[PDB]
Amino acid sequence: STLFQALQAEKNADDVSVHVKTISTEDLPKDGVLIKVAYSGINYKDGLAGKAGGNIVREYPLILGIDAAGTVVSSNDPRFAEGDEVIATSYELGVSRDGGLSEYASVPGDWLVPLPQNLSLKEAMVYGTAGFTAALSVHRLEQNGLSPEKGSVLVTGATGGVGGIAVSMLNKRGYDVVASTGNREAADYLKQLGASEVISREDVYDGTLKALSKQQWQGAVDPVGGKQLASLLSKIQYGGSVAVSGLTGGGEVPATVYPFILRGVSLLGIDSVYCPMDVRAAVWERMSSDLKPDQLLTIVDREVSLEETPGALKDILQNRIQGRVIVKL
Amino acid sequence: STLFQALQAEKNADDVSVHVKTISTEDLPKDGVLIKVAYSGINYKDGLAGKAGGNIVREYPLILGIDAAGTVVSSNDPRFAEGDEVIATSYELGVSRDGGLSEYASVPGDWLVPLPQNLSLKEAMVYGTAGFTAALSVHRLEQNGLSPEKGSVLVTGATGGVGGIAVSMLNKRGYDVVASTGNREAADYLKQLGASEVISREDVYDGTLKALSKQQWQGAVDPVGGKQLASLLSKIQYGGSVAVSGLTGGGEVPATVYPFILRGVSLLGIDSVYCPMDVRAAVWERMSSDLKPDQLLTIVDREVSLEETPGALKDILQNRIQGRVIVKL
Amino acid sequence: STLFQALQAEKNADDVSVHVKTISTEDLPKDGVLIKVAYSGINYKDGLAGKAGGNIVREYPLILGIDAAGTVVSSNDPRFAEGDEVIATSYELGVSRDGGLSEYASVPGDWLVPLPQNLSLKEAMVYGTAGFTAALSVHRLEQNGLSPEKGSVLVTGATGGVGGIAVSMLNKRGYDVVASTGNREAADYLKQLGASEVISREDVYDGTLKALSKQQWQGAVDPVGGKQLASLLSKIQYGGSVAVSGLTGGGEVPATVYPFILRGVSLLGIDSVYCPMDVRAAVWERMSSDLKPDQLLTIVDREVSLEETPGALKDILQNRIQGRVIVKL
Amino acid sequence: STLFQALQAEKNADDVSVHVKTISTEDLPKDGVLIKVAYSGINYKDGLAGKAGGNIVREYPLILGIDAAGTVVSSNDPRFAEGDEVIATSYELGVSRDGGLSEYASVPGDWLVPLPQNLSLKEAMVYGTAGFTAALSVHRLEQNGLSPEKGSVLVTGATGGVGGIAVSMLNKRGYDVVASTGNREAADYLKQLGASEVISREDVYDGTLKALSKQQWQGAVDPVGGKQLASLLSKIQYGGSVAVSGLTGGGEVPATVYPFILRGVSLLGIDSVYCPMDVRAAVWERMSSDLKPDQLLTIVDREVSLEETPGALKDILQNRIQGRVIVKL
Amino acid sequence: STLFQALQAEKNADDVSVHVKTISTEDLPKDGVLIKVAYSGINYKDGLAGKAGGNIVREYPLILGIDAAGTVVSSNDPRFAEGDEVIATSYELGVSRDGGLSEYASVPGDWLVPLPQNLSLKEAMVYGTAGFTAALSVHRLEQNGLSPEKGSVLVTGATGGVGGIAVSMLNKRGYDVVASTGNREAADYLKQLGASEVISREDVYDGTLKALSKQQWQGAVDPVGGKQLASLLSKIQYGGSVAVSGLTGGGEVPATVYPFILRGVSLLGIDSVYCPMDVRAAVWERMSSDLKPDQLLTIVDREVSLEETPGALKDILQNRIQGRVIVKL
Amino acid sequence: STLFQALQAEKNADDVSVHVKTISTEDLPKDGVLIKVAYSGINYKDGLAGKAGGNIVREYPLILGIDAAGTVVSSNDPRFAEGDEVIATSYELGVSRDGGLSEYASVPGDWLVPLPQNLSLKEAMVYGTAGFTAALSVHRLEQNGLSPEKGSVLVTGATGGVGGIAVSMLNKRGYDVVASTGNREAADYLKQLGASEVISREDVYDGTLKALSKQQWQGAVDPVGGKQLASLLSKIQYGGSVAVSGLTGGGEVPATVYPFILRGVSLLGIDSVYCPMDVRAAVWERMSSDLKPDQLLTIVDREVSLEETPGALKDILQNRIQGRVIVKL
Repeated sequence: STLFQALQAEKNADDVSVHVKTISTEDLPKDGVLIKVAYSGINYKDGLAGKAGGNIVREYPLILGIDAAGTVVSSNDPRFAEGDEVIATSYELGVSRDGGLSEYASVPGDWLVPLPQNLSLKEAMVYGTAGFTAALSVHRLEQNGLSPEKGSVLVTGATGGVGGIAVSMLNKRGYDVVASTGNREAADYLKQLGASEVISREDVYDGTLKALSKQQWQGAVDPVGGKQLASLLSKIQYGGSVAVSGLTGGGEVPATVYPFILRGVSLLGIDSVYCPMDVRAAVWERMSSDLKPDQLLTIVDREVSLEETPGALKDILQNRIQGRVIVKL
Repeated sequence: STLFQALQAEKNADDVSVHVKTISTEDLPKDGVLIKVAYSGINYKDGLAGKAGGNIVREYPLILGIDAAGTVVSSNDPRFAEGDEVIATSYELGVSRDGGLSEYASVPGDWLVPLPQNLSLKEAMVYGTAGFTAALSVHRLEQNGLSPEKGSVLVTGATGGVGGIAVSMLNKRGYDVVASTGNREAADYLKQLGASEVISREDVYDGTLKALSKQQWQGAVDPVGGKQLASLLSKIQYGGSVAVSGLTGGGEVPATVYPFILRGVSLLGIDSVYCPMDVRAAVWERMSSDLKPDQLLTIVDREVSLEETPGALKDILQNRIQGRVIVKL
Repeated sequence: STLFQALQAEKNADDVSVHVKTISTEDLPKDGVLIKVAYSGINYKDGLAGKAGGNIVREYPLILGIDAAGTVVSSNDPRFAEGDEVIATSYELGVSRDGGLSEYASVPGDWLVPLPQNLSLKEAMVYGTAGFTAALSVHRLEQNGLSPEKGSVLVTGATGGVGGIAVSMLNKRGYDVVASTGNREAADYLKQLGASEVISREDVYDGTLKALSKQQWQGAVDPVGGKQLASLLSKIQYGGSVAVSGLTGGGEVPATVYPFILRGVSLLGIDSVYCPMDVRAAVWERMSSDLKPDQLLTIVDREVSLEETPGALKDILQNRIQGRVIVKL
Repeated sequence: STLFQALQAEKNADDVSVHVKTISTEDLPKDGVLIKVAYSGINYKDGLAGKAGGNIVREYPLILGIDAAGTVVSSNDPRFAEGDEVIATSYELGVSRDGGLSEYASVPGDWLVPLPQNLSLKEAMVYGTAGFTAALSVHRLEQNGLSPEKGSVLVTGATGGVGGIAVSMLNKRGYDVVASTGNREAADYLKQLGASEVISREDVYDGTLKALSKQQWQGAVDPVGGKQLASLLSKIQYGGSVAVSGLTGGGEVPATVYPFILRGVSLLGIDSVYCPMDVRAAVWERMSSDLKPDQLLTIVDREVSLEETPGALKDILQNRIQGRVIVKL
Repeated sequence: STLFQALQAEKNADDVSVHVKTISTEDLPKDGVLIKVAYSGINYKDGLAGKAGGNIVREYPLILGIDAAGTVVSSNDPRFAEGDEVIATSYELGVSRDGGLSEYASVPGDWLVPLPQNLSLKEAMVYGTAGFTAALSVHRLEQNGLSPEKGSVLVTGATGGVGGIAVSMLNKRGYDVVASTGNREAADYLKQLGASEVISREDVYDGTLKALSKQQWQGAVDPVGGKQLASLLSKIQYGGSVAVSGLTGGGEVPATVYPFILRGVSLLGIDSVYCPMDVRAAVWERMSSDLKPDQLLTIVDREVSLEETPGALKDILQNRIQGRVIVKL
Repeated sequence: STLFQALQAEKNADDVSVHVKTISTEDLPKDGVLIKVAYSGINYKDGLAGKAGGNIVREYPLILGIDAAGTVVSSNDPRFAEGDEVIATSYELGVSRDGGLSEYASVPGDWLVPLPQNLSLKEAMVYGTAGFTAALSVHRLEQNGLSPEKGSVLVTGATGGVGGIAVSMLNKRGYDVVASTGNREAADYLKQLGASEVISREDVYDGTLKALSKQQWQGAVDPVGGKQLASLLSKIQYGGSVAVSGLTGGGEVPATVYPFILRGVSLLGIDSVYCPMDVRAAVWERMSSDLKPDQLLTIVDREVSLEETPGALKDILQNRIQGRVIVKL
């Protein structure tokens, strides 16, 4: 109907600046459900979406997104009605379509998952994509035989979004959680999240690439998939599983194959971007009861506002945010 | 009690002989159930276990085996009765304990699988470990979302032990089978098994590893790892799964992480050796019903007696066997 | 044989009398199981059964009841032993067979439901038919896609029998319960039962039959019917469901077929009278845990005695009783 | 990016044209996945989409469609690979977005359902919306207690699209199918489809409405609502269910509460337009095995090309077609 | 609403005679559903019911039956309609209430199972109570771990109804059937039913009771109690199960709990009389699908009329009938 | 490697003495997984095992145990890793193999269950065999239709190992526990465990035997068989089940057949010795939550040292110990 404040990235010949422009509903896509967002949208993927050079967004007249949980204002789709609390994440939001780092977002009804009862519009955005990735990781690991009795579970990339919540989700489930960080003195935070043991990054990758190097952990959530991941698989127990979804500290994995063939481990790829609806909705249902931790609000580092986002976008992608940041609109 | 004929390996200095010898029932360990076999087979592990350097057998005074299907003649374990048809496969047997390439075998009841009703002692041996490995592959893949109407499944290293049966198992299930072999003129044999299309090893890997190639197969049974697996993972469709279980064609797998994060594919490790009895019995039941191919006996290369075993162990090390050699006792 | 007090209705010439009189053990129907009732209740059907023009009872030498929950005394049926706590509800009881508004009742074993472990004889009568009808409503709705996250559920005719209990049952389950009533000042009572947001009867039906009104509620428990139902169906959210069970607002429902075709809603009919045993027992199991509210005793209007029910049968069929009147024996 | 043939509608003042025109690939929406469409897209909805006054198409520069089963040519969406057999049905497609009555169509990956392994591109279009609607009808019915033993299910408005296929799959499932039409001499055609008994339109409704009539059918697939549905609802057996989906024979249903409250009958509404992918994929998979009739091809009235279809679009609506007309591209 | 033929038993001169007497529709118990019985069956229980000393019928002038199948003539119960093919079996029928060995039978709707779709009215009475007793035996056995591959299953008294059908049901399911009969030459008949091995009573029990004997059978379907049952238990394999249902020659069973403690076998009791509707309906559906043998008509000894029943009731009890006899009405 | 303490049994001539002797790591069987046992081993089976004419231990190179729970210290078996907490129970342990009443015990990985998360090494040994046998009893009973609403469960031999924990296990699930004791003045002890009613042995078995006695219980845990069980079976409600497990006070059971054939009761055989890994892991998982009582530590009679075990072996057999004895190592 009228105008709103929006976080829009913009290209200047060869350079991207990221501005806070005032946009109307008329400029929003005419093929989606109009929703008052009110909450969040800032992740590591959005940090790359703001910085020039990162391989994410092509057409640049684009409002940054990835993550949105608000209320339906106007819907030309019978599947959704006025007053419906919905979560809009992933797919094309913030990649090729105007996302949720802004007041009001026109997102198709096919990507909208109704807000679970045991979660608020804030609580779902405390998770975000980093929370959904962590939950989908646990969901996929448990399909292959992850259970809290066959051994302790190691979570790399702790302190971060995916790893931090994955520690809390495993702790609520009942797993003995082992947290891995490159930052010391962070032990009195990961233990607060629910980690039984806090180890260094060297405790996972120091001896450098061995074929079969002693069983240590049952499962693994690994948002740090590189040379560390190749050494991680070598330390996994029999019938174990490792969930990837991470580009931190490496892109190439010099994996052997002996942990797979001889010790029956399974490397599982986690994609939050194009996850099917029936899987997506069922995961969000687990994030409300079965995998909803007593912590949740502890992984919150800053309650940032729409004005404080341009500076907070580069805080992630530099290890300045411990946990996750939420936007309020 | 009675004297029997056994195919036994023995290391003289630095050389392994392998000969047919007469052995009494007293020589067999008193631990476990005694089974009059009558029907065994030869795998790639059996050839390596019968030659110096094979890197499987440490203590060599040992009766080769891994794979047996016979009848219980005497049991101190109440779990099994005299007259029960059972399958002795994997765990130890032919590696560190006397196996089934012999008349009579002493194997603990914890490893014995009751012969499925829709399978004979012959048919269960046509499969063997190679059949169980192929079936466990399909079983693990379907746990990760393998479905006939989601794409044509690739079969790497066909005309082999595991690969040949995997073609037949996918065809009976309903999958469009795409078989890969470096051997030309073997396309006729693969189409008999149930391959809809026969491609070369070059079609899977020869343009050298990339990161994310054109989506082609959705899933793959991959008894040949190495650099071929690395290029295979990049060609898998969204939400796919790959089952390795074999390393005959390179050790190191230069994984690229991108198919895991972006395409959500999973690399599953299948170990037929120490696969739990819980899954083992369920897989063998599938090998009698839904995964039981109509061809089945087409996989049989030739019926081989215990005296003709020493020669056939050399044949599998070379490349004189196109199908699967079974040993009649 | 033992003499007991029984609420018996009699039709002299053309008028129903209704009085409590002494009936022997030998007078009760010979076929079936004998149960010392101890706890009964007052339903809207019971008032109709004890009044001329009610259209429920044909032959009029009858003991009223429709509802009973007591202990098995004499049993010729092998399915039930002496000391079994059971619930006698619906079928022919209080309609064409001697009901439960009496000490001792002969009810066949095919209608008896064993008392659930998390329910007492008093608690089972707090529900009665009205509680069972409200539970069977939710049970039928949830089979058709009713979820406590796809929207709010309307409970029309709240304060009554089915309505008041349905409010507390959906609230315990996790639904945001909207309650509709024609009685003001009862809003604080409905919020006490577990209703969030209290509306009038006109908020459901005042615009008078549109065909496709704005989507307002996910589902509906509607013991009202009539023209209100037709206005209700048009206001239902996509893929919703409406449970009937009542005729309070009228018999004719001028449906417009469009909410069924375009919105995909369903109009589910609930009949507590001849509900199958396997469904009946499964519903009572939910009434003991899944649907059992924290309030429960709040619905109880007044606990009445056996020689006081003739007045309670006059108190029912009126806007007097708020909730449920339980009978102590 | 070559030009293609397409059936495009255009208003031009006050008279819809509907004409075969040459449209380029560039004109198709960019957001969707490109599919070279094979086979049909003719339905009753498409006739109204090609007729003035039939309120379905708002913006009239539009390519008519609904139902399209082709092969993926190019995709930016990683969900689908080049060469995937897919079905594009309902949602938008031929109403607001460009449809599938044309060579090459752009449809987003959220609506594309992979072609079932037991179905071909022809067979999927033999079904269409009419096939999916009738299959969703019997799927929704069976969720409410529809079983072969309970009675002889009625299919009103047979001979048509939805009704004709509803008779076939219901017969395949095992039900005793009763079909009713408003025309004689088609009894041979209906008994060929799988109808056990052929009755007239007068047998269902002609003696005018009653509150509760003699129980007859148990279940009903009803693509002909109106006054016929209300009299049909009273002729339903205990615990029965009726599937709507069709508005022919009137859009006003004078239902009378009693079949719902006293017999436990449920009126289920089927919407093929916005059926979720979770159910859609499960229904399409049933249409390949569980609900795939031995006939199936008898429903096909005639096979038409892209040109000659404007006449076929005028043939529908006027009830000239017996079964379903298919296109070939 | 006039007269019919009925097989009735009277106690004139204080001794049972049994004849075929003409009985009106008014004479039947009015508290049930009136059903035109087409097809019945003579069971061993029917033999004692029409004989002095047989403790089944207490107070006489009663129509025998225990088994009935046919269509509903007139229903006072809303759950059933005119023309419903239904099976009346057990509970009080032919015991304390008028049975099914008669044209027209009034039986309450709580004891009526709707005829399974893959069964005709003739095929339903081929089973009768003895077929239900055999099926409930298999159903209870399979709940305790009775599996085709786990060993051979023994069937005692396979000449009769309960035994003969149990042989055919096990064979269709896949079990290795060992038939046990007191009479030879019936071996040819048993092998046609589906028995792989024929054995005399002596091989099962020829005196001498042991606490633990040699393991021979996985399980047992036993319609014969007494000392033979005790001899069977000691011969059952580990985790086995015995299904008891009869009394033919023996009432006391000298158990030793050694097969229960050391072998872990389970002694199951099968009562077809008061089996709950929940299980009863589920068992009858198995008798039409997975347990339905290809033979069926082989177990049929003779097909008699209603006036030929009095002689057929004396044919049973004296071991003359080789299987079951059907009564056409 | 190094020496430890073990409860060794030795038969010098014809006596059997049992001492605490020093045994090295190399003396243990070199085929199992080395586990430093932390807790317990005392059971009624151990008493007869260390006794002349006890008839459990055949040859005497044995160390006592049957029960063990500790941590894996070095493993050649790839299924288990050094640091895994496991329970070694039943099979050949303490009977034909070195048990768990010793520091460091060698046991093959096929018998080891991963310690349930909610159970400590002490808590798992508070249960032991006589506790797993009680849990398997409930698990087998519930498979035959044992539910809290059906009646009040009976427990014979309360005070003992199996019966004592059974009382607390049935009470946790919600069952009405009726416990039977040999000695009086021990009713308060069972009130602490969870028994609502405490009765004598005469209340179960006093007035000899009857074919069909009055129904009372529905289900019974029976670690005391013999003539008591035969009278117990006749006092079970319809569709009931009785779990054995014990030989205390009688081996022969003079049972009839009437409770089985007329009431549908089932005598279920529970063997904890060779219970498959499939069920064993599922039962232990229930013992950590579903069956885990609030008491648990109440059944602990007294802790003991490894040096004081020879005195504790004489403390059992005779009725001195009320509960279970734990050994700290």
